[PDB]
Amino acid sequence: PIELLPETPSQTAGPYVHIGLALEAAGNPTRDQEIWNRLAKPDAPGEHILLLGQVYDGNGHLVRDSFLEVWQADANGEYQDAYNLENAFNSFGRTATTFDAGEWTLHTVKPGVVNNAAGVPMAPHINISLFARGINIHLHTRLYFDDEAQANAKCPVLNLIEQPQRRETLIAKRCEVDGKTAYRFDIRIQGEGETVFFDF
Amino acid sequence: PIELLPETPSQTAGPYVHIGLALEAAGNPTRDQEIWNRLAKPDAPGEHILLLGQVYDGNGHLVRDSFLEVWQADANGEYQDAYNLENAFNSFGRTATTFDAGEWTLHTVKPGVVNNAAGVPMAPHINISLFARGINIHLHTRLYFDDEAQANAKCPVLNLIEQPQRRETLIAKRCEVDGKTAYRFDIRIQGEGETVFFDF
Amino acid sequence: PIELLPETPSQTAGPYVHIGLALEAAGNPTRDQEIWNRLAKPDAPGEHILLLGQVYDGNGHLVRDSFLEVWQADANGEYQDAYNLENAFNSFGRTATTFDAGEWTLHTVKPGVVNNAAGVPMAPHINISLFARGINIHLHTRLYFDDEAQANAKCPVLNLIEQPQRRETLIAKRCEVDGKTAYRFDIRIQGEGETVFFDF
Amino acid sequence: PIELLPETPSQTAGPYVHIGLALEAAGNPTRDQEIWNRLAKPDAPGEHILLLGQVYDGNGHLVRDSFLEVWQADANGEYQDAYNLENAFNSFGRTATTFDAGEWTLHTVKPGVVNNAAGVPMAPHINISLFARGINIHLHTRLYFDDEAQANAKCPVLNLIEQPQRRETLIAKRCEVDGKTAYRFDIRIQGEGETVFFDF
Amino acid sequence: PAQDNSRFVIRDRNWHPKALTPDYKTSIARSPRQALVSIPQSISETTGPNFSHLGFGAHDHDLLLNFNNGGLPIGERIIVAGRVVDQYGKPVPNTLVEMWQANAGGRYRHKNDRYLAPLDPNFGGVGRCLTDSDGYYSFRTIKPGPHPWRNGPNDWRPAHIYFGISGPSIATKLITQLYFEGDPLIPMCPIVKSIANPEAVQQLIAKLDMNNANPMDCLAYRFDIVLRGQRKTHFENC
Amino acid sequence: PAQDNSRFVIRDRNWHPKALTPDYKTSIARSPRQALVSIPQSISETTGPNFSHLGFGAHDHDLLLNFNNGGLPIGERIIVAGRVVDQYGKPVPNTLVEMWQANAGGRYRHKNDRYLAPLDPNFGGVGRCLTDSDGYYSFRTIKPGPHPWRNGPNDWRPAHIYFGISGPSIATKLITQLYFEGDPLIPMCPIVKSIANPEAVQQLIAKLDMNNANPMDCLAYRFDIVLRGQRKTHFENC
Amino acid sequence: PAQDNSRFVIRDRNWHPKALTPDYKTSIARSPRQALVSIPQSISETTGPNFSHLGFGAHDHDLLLNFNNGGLPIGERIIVAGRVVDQYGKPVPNTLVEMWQANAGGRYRHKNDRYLAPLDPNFGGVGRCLTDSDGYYSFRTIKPGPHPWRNGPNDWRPAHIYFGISGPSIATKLITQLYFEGDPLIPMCPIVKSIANPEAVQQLIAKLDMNNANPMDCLAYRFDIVLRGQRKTHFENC
Ligand SMILES: O=C(O)Cc1ccc(O)c(O)c1
Ligand SMILES: O=C(O)Cc1ccc(O)c(O)c1
Ligand SMILES: O=C(O)Cc1ccc(O)c(O)c1
Ligand SMILES: [Cl-]
Ligand SMILES: [Cl-]
Ligand SMILES: [Fe+3]
Ligand SMILES: [Fe+3]
Ligand SMILES: [Fe+3]
Ligand SMILES: [Fe+3]
Repeated sequence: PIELLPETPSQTAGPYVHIGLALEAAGNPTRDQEIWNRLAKPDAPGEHILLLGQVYDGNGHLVRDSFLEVWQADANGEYQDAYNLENAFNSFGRTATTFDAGEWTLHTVKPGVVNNAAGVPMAPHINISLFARGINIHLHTRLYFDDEAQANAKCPVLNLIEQPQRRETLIAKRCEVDGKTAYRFDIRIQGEGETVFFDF
Repeated sequence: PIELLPETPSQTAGPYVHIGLALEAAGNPTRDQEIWNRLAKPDAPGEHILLLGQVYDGNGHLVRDSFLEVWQADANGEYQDAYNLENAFNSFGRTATTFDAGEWTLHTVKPGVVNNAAGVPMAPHINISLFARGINIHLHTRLYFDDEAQANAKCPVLNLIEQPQRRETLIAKRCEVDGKTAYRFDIRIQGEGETVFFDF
Repeated sequence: PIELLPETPSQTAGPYVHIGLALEAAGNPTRDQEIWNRLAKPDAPGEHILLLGQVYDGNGHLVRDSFLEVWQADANGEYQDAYNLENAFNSFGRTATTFDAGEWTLHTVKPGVVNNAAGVPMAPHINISLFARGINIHLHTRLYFDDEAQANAKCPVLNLIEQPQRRETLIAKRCEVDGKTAYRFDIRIQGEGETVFFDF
Repeated sequence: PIELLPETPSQTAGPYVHIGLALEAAGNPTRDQEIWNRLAKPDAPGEHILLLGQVYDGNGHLVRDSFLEVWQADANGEYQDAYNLENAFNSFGRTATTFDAGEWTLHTVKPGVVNNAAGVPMAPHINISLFARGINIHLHTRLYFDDEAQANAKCPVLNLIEQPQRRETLIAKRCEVDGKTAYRFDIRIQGEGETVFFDF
Repeated sequence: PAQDNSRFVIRDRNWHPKALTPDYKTSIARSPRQALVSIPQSISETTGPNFSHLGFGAHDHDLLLNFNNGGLPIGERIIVAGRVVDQYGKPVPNTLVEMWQANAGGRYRHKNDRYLAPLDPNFGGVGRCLTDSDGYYSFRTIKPGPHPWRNGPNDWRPAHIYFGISGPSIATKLITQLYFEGDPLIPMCPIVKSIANPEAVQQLIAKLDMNNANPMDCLAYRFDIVLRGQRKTHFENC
Repeated sequence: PAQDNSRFVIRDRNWHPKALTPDYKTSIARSPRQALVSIPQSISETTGPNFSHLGFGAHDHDLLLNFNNGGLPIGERIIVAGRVVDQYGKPVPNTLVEMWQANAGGRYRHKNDRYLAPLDPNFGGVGRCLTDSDGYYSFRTIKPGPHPWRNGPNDWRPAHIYFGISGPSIATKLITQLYFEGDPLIPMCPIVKSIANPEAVQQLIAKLDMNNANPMDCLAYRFDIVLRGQRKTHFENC
Repeated sequence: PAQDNSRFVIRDRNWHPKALTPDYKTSIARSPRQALVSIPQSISETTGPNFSHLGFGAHDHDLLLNFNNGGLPIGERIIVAGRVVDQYGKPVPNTLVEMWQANAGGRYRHKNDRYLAPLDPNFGGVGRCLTDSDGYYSFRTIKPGPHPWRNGPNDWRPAHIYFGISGPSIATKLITQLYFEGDPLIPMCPIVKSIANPEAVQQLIAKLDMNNANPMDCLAYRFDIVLRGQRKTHFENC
C-alpha cells in the first residue's frame, strides 16, 4: 500500500513543561507577549464566562502539573485563527493547574454553534488538549455546557459516544464565582467517571 | 556501555515453599536449628512486641500460602547480622501465613532509629520481603508503627511516596493481645488500599 | 551525521590548460571576448600598477606552464562581480607564465581595504589561485604589498600564519618598470621559502 | 603467534599540557606538592649543574609549548625511584619551555656512570622524554656531556648510532651561567642536525 | 475566520507511544483505560491558531542571549535547526516552534527541580521561533546535560530538548523530545522506550550537522519534524 | 553490628520476570498494579543476616540420607553443585543456600499436594548448605519428576528444584528455580516463560556435569548462581 | 635504589599513532624524518619513579571540589574510573595517574586558550591519583565539551580528557586522550585518526558505566589502561 513519511512521534511534555509554555508557573520572568488563559478582553461580544477545573489520575489524586490548550469558536460560532494579543477575542488559549490547589482557569466567552462537515449543528463546545508528566501523547476532549441540554442531546459528536453515561463526563457544571457566571469541568484521566477522550 | 554478568532471574517460591523454609507448616519434622519468627528472647533489651497480619490478593481474598522474611534493627537502631539461635536478639526472621486463618505472627522488639545514607533519621521500621505462589519476584515493603506518627511524618523514605494516602498503607496499628503490645500489619498486594512496594 | 552531496573532485588543469583558458598562449586564435590580465583600463580610478612574478617548484626550477586566476577589490575596497569587458575595472582576471621566461604579468589598480567578517580591516591584497600540470587541486594564496608594511602588520589573515617568517612569503616587492609602479610576487610551491597557501 | 593485550595507544599531550603537568606555566595556582625541575637540593652530593635548552621544529622555529620529563642517576650512578620532595636528590623531574623565550631549565647534579645489561659502562647521561602539541608519541633521547669525551667515545649506547655525525647531536655544551656550571642541550626534532631519538 | 478546507491523515497510534507504558511509572495512573472515541474531522479539528502576528523579542530563539545576567552560559554551544514538513513532504511555513531544556548540567530552571547540579546564572532554557516561508527554523543554545529522575532506582534521561509545534490545525499540534546522535543513554530510557518501534525512536534523534556549524564558535545539530499529512477534501456528502 | 559501606547494582526488572504474567494464572491477582517506589540504598537495604554460626546437621545437604526411614530413596541419584558469585564475578563465601523439591515422581511432601503419584518413604525433599570460602556449594539428591498443576488444562512443570540464596544483604536475597539440561517441558511452561528474555531462561538451566559425577554411583549437574554486584560507596554526601 | 630486574614488551609503533600524520597539521614539522635508533633495555630504561610518597591533597582527584570559588561547576557530573594493567593482564598498583581537561563548554583554563566559550569560576580542570593496590583509580569531574581548533577550517575535537600514567618505568610512561562512548565527532577528528588502526581507536573510548553511577547525583564512565607487558629477564649474558 501507499506509505507516507511517518509523523514525528509524540513524547511526554514532562513536569517542567511550564519552563517553555507557562513561564510564570515555572517561577520565571515572562516575555513581552505570552499566549495565556484570557481568550476574551472585557468588551468582546458574547456571554463572558469563567471556566475552571481540576485533573485527576486513576487513583483519584490531583494532577498538579497539567498543561491545557483550548480552541473554541467566538460567540458567533466562528473560529478566529489570526492570533494577536490586540484582538478583543482569540479562539486559542493555554492554561495550567496550580501546584498547590491543582486548579486551572480560563476567561472566555461562550462559543456559538458550529456545523460539522455534514452540515449538522454541534452543541457549543471548547476543544481541549491535555498534556502532562506521564501522558505520552496528549489527550483530546471537549467541554460542553449543562445549560445547553437540548443542543447537547442532538450533537452529532456526543452521539458518537456509544454509552449515554459517558456523554455526561463532557458536560461542565454552571455555577457562580464572585457573582460571575462560571462552569466547572473536571477531567478524570482513568477509572471511575473517566472522561471521554477523542481520536481524530 | 559496561555490561556485567546478568543476575540469576527470580522465580516464584511456589505453594510448597514451606517444605524448604517453614518446615512445620509443611506438615514436616524440623531440624535441630530453624530460622523462624522469634527474633527476641525474653531477655532482649527494648520494648517486646507481637506483630501479626494477613495478606490479601486483588480480589480481596486471603493469601494463605504467604512466606515472609523480615529484617530490623535492635532497640539501639543497630543491625545485628551475626545470626545465632543463642542470641537474645536476631535482626532476621521468617514467618508464614496459616493455611486455615491466613495469619502470620512475629515476636520481636521495637526497632530503634536508623539514619539514611544522607544522615537523616528514618522512623522505626521493619523491612519485609513477601514470597508466594503467583509472586514471580518477591515484593519489598516496610512496616512502620502508628505510635510513631511524628517520626513517620518526617521519614525520608515515607516521604518518597508521592501521595500521602499511600503512606498510610505502611503504618501498622497498635493493639493489645493477651496483655502484650501488638501491631497489625495487613498487606494488600493489589487494588483498593494496595500496599506500597519498593525497589532498591 | 548529516552528509550532503559530495563535491565533484578536483583534477590537475594539465600542461595544455592554455587551450581552454589562455588561448593565445596555446598558439591559437582568440575569440572576440577573452578573460585576461588587464583588470583596469587607463580610466579606472586608483593607483595603476603592474604585477609580475615567476613560479618555482621544489627543486628551484621555473614552472613554465602555470595558470593563475586573481580576484581583488577596486580602489574603494569593493568587489566588483559584474564581469564586463566594457568596464573600466573588473575584480577578476587571468594570467599565465611564458613558456620561455616563465613570467606572468597583470595590469590592475591597487586594491583598497576590505574588513574581515568580524569587522577588522585586512591589509590590501590580491587573492590568487594557482593551477598547473602536477597540481591536483589549485593552490590559494594572497599577494600583499611591501609599501603597506604597517597595515600588513595588523592584518587578521596574515596574523593567522603562526610564524612571522612565513608571512614574508606573501609580501610582493615594489619596483619601477618603464616608469610605472610595479610589484614582483614570486611563488615557491615547495621547499625553502615555500609560499603560504590557504584553505577556506 | 602469541598476542598479548594491546597497549593503550599514545596521543599528543596537546598545547595545554601545562594545565595538568606544569601548573604555574598554564597561569594557574599550584598544589602543595608539585613534581618540577629541581632534582637536587643545595646539599646533595655531586657536581651541581644547571641544564638549559631550546627545542626546534623542522623549519628551525622554536617549539614554545614543549614539555620534558627527565630520569637520571645520582652522582654515585644509582637511580633513586622513591620520589619525595623531602629528598636531597630525586632521579626524576619535569620541565617546560617558556612561551616567550622557548627555553627550559633543570637544576640537578651530574649523573655517575651506570653499566648496561651486559656490564659495559655507559657514559654519564640524562634520559629525556619530549612531549608537545604535534608530537603523537613522545620522543626519547639522552643528554650526554661534552666534558666526558673519553667515556662518550666508549658508550655502548652512543656506539649503536651508525653515523658518528649523529652522535654529536646528543652531546650538551658546557658553559657558565652567572658563574655557575651549566650545559646547553638543544633538540632539533626534524631536518638539519636532527637529534637522535631512541626506541626501546 | 478559519474554514474547513482540509483533512489530516489519521495518526498511527502504534507509531506514537501508547498511553500505558508501565516502565515509565507515572504513565500507569495517567493513561485512560477506555478506548479513545474516533470522531470525523470537522472545522473544530481541522483549524487552529496562526501565530504570524505574535510579537517575538529579538533573542527569543537565542538561549545564549535571552537570559543574560552579565555573561554567557557555560556549556557546549550549538545551533539546533531543521525543517517542518507534513507527511506528503510539504513544508509548513509560518508555524510556531517552541523549545525548552535543562542547562549543561541537567538542571532545569523550575521551582520543582531540586537536582543538586547548579543552575547557570546566564541560562534560562526557553526558546521560540516561527518557521520561515520554506519551513525552516533555528535556535542557538547549549547542549543540555542528562538528568537523573525518580523512576527506577538509577534512571537517567539522555540529553534532551522539548519541542512543541503548532502546525496548521489543532489536529497537527505535537509535543515531542529531541535526543542527540550517539547518546548511550537513549537505548536505556523508559521515556524513549515508550515508543515501541525502534524506527520511530530514530526519528527523534538529531544528527550532528558539521555543514551548519560556525567554525571556532558553535557546533550544529539538525532536527526535522514531520506533521500529519494535509490533503484537500474530496467526494464528501455526495 | 552491620555497616553501610556497600552498594548493590540496581536490578534489571525486565531480566527478572515481571509481576503480571497472565499465562501463569495465579500471578493475575497477586501482582501489584501500582509502580514500585524506588528508594535509595541505606543500611536497612545493604545489610543482611550471615549464617556462619547456624548449626547444620550432618546430612542437611544430603537428601539421600536426611529422611532415612529404613532405605534409600528411589530415583536418579545426582549431585547438584555450583558456585555463587556476584555480577562482578566475585565469589560469595559463607552464604546460605537452601533447596527443596518433589520426589522422583513429582510428588511433594506437603500436606497440600494431592497429586496421585506416591510419596517415597525415604525422601523428604529439603536441603541446606553454606557456601565454602570460595563460593561453592554441593547437594546430593534425587532428580525430581515433572509435576502436573491446575493452570491450563494440561500444564506440567519441568523437573525443577527451588533454590533460596541469602547473599551479603537483603538486597541480594533471591528465590529461583533450577531446571535440567534438555528437558522438553521447559519451553512450554508458563512459569519458565514468566521470564521474557530467552537468555535469562538459559541462566536457570543446570548443565550435566560428568566431570563431577561419582562413577557407578551418581551423576552431577552444575548450577551457578549470580547475585547483584557489590561495590564500595564513592563520592557520597560531598 | 632501583634495579634492573625486568624487561618490557617492545612497543608496536603501528598500533600507536605514527609521528607524521599530516591531517593533524602541527605533526608535519614536529615529526622526526630519521628512523628511531633501537637500543637494548638497561637499568636506565627499565626503572622509573615511584610516587607513593608524593603528598596528595584531599581533593586532588575531585574536580568538582578542587577549584572551589563559592560553588559547584556547571556541567555533566561524572565519575571517571578504571584499572591500570600491563599487557599480561597484571595490575599496576601505586602508579601515578594524572588527567586534565577543558570545562563543560570546551574552554581550557590556560592563558593560551582564547576560545570564546566562557571559563567556569568553579572549574580548574586538573586531577591526580595513585592507583590502589589492585590497580584501580577514580576521578570525579564534569564531562568536557568539544573544542574547535585551527587545523582544518571547521575542525572540532570530540569531548576528551588527557591522561598521563607513569607505570613501573620510564619505558611504560604514556600520555593519551580519553574519548566518550558514542561521540559523533570521534570518526572525524584528525588527532584521533593519527591512530591508523580502528581497533586501537576503540581502546581510547570510555564506556558509559551505569553500574558505577551515584543515583540522583552523577553518571560514570570506565576507562581501563594497558601499559607495556613486564616480564623477568631470562637467559641473558649466557
Ligand atoms: O519526575 C522527575 O523526577 C523529574 C523529571 C524526570 C524526567 C524528565 O525528563 C524531567 O524533565 C523531569
Ligand atoms: O498450582 C499449584 O498450587 C500446585 C503447584 C504448581 C506448580 C509448582 O511448581 C508447584 O510446586 C505446585
Ligand atoms: O591548537 C589549538 O588551536 C588549540 C588546541 C587544539 C586541539 C586540542 O585538543 C587542544 O587542547 C587545544
Ligand atoms: Cl525544496
Ligand atoms: Cl582480579
Ligand atoms: Fe526532561
Ligand atoms: Fe514446584
Ligand atoms: Fe590531458
Ligand atoms: Fe585538547
